[PDB]
Amino acid sequence: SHITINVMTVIDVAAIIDELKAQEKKLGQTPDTATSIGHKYIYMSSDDPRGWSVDPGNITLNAHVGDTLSFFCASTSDNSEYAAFIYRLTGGDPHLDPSHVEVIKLQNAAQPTPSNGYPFTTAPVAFSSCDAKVAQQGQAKNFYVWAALFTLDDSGEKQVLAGYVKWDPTVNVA
Amino acid sequence: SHITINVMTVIDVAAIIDELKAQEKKLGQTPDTATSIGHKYIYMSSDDPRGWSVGNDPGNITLNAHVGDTLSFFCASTSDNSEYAAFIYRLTGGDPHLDPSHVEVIKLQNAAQPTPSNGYPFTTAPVAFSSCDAKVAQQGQAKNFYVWAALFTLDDSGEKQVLAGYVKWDPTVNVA
Ligand SMILES: [Ca+2]
Ligand SMILES: [Ca+2]
Ligand SMILES: [Ca+2]
Ligand SMILES: [Ca+2]
Ligand SMILES: [Ca+2]
Ligand SMILES: [Ca+2]
Ligand SMILES: [Cl-]
Ligand SMILES: [Cl-]
Repeated sequence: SHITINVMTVIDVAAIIDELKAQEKKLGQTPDTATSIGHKYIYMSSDDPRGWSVDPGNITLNAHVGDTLSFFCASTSDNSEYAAFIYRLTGGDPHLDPSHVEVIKLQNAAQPTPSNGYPFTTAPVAFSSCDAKVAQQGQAKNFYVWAALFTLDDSGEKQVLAGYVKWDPTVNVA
Repeated sequence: SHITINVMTVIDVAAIIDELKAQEKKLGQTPDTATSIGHKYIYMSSDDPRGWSVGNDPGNITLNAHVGDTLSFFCASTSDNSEYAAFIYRLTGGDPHLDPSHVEVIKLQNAAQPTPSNGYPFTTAPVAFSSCDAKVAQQGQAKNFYVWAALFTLDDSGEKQVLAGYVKWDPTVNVA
C-alpha cells in the first residue's frame, strides 16, 4: 500500500549566510521574496524503508506513485545556534505535488535536563514539516524547498530572523 | 587558529529499534547500559569550514581539522525529533585521536518556533537542546570512539514522547 517517507535536510546555515555576504547578494526579508540559493550546503537523509541513497543537494528515494514525502530540516547545530525552518514547498510538477506546511506542537516533547541530559523530561516544543505527494517517477525538475533562517543574538538566549531562502534539491523517485 | 566544527548526525530511530527487536537484542534501559548498535542507520553531516566529506558508507565522515580543534556532536531523528526522537548524552573513548567532554544541555529562553497554521510569522519560546564535544588530539581515525543517545517514541495520544531506551554507536571519524 502507501507509505510516508521522511526526508530530513541538514543545512549549513552559517555557510549560506556568509556565502551571500561575500557574493554581494542579500537575504530575502519576506516569505515570498526568499533568496534562491544553491544546493551546496544542503545534506539530505531519509528513513525510506523501500531503500534510498544520496552528493549534496541530491537524493534518490524508492517511492511509488501515491507515496508521501515529508520534508524536515535543521541547522548543523540542530537549531541550537543558527536555525532553519521549512515553511513552503513549490513546483515538482509532474513528479511531485507539494502540500502546505504542517506545524506540529507536542505538549510533552522529550527534552534533556541539565546537567547530564538524563533524566529526560517533557515540555511543549513546536516543529514544522511540509509534505509532497509522489505523482510520477523520475527526477523532479522544478521543485523548491523554502526555509526561514535564524541566528542567535548576543544575549545567547534568543534567535532572530535573518531572512528567507529557497533551494532546488534534486529528488529522484525510483 | 582553533575552531569548533559541528558534526550533525541524523538517526533513523525507527530502523534501529526495529532491527534490535528483529535481532532479539534488548534495548538498554539505563544510560550506563546503552546497547551497542551498528552504524548502518547513522548519517553524519558537518559545517566544517576547513572542508569535509561524507562516507560512501553511513557511520563514516572525514573532517579537516587540526589538533586543538573541537568537534561538537549534535543529533536528531529523520523527523527532526517530532515523532521518534534522539538526544546525545555522552561520548567515550577516542584515545589518542579524540578527547570527549561531558554533555551540554542548552536551554534557549526564546528559541525560534513555527506557529500554526502557516509556520510564519514565527515566534519564540523555551526549548532545550543537547550536544557533546570532543577535542581533536591527533589527526587520524578514531577506532574506540562511541556516541551515546537516548531514543524516544511518540505514544498513541500523539502528544507525548516516551523513553524507548539507550544506544551507543561507534562512528568512523577521520580527522585529516
Ligand atoms: Ca499537538
Ligand atoms: Ca554533567
Ligand atoms: Ca531539531
Ligand atoms: Ca575526556
Ligand atoms: Ca542558555
Ligand atoms: Ca496553512
Ligand atoms: Cl506549488
Ligand atoms: Cl572517555
